[PDB]
Amino acid sequence: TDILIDDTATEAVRTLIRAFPLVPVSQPPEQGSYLLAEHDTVSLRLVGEKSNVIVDFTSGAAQYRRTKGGGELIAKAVNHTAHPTVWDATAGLGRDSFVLASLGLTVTAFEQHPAVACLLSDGIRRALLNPETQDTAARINLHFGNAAEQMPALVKTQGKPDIVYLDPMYPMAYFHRLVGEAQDEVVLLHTARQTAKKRVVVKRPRLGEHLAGQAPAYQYTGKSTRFDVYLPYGADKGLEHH
Amino acid sequence: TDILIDDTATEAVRTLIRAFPLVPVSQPPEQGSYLLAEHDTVSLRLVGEKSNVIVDFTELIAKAVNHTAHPTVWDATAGLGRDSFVLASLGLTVTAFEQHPAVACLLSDGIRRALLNPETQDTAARINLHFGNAAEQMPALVKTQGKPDIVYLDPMMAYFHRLVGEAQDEVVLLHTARQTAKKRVVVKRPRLGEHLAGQAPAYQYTGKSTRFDVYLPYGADKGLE
Repeated sequence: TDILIDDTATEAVRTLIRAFPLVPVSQPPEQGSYLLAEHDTVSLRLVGEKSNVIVDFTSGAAQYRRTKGGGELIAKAVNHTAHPTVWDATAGLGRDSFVLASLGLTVTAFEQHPAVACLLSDGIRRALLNPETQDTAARINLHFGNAAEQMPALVKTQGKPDIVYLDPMYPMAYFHRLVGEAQDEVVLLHTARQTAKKRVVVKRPRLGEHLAGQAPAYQYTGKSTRFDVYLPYGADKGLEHH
Repeated sequence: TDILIDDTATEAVRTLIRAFPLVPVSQPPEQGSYLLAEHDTVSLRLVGEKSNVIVDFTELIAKAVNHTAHPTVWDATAGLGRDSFVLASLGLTVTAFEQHPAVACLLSDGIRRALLNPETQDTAARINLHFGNAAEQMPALVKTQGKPDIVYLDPMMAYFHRLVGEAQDEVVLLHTARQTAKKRVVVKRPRLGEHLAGQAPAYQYTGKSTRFDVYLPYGADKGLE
């Protein structure tokens, strides 16, 4: 991942990007995307295109309170009034991580892609500067790495989270199912079910297929969005309740 | 990737697998795939199914790589090694790159077994496997044994997907290949498939239901070929 560091880039930005395996370039590449560190923001650009992508949680809470269709059921899916800790295994741009943290939950947001993790990190950094989003941003802990591969070690380190939240961005044929995304889904769900203390929550399109082709214990259905909930391995549905 | 090592696994197999970041397991996983090392073979399995995937090696592309010039070829997307073997069959020395641990392990074992087989020994000896991401390993290999004559490629929120997804990986792959090859970068594509990384090639070879877009190294004058 290339990163163009403009002369106006603040010291905060310069220090932040230094923690990511990026490749500083003196000019934009001839093709494709690259990161741009200008002023006090890190953004992602596409050569030849004006529109960019930036993580900005300023209107996050507002956008959430106004969303309909089922996405607003995320709070009930993780049982937010129980004050659970949550590991967001597919953080990406952090939309859901910020929403969860805004409910008062302590979130560990996993993101394995260098560019995306950097974008998210800067978004959290800027969120801490705004008095209206400071408290929430402080409850978001970025974990730069692959969740399936690193959750087991983190469990031994700081204990199991109450909730593991998943929202994959996907919703020779036989061979591809064995080594491709299908297999990755199997491993992610399995690892999440060995990790969560209370539930593994998976966001899905209304008619979306079940993650790893596995049926959940119960679901929270909206019009166009739903949440599949799996109980941790060895949990007795008789004791558990929702 | 999990690997179940049966007690019958030969030392040749036990040695081969040590080159990959595989997770040894005492029993198959609850669900999904895993590698099985039994007797003198490494195979891929799916829990619940009786079948198994194994690499067993027992003219359009020839022109695309201009085999007549007997060029060295680097297969940046080796996979199960089908095209690596074909290229090697033409008498060319091939260096195959594969980044997936399971796929790489399977290919490595197929090459190893092919060497033990008379009718494939000659061809298999011309295939060298390199584990890792091509975009990353090729530059490092260049500084070692030098540039190859040809780099062979055969891969396979919207805006966001294009910037960090497969679209970007394509750009990186082609760019690196064009900086590695000394003569040509050959890309396999379906009959009327779209251009890789959305870039136009210098020329191409259209076959029955397949096509090969050919790019030239950076700073190359097409008029000289």
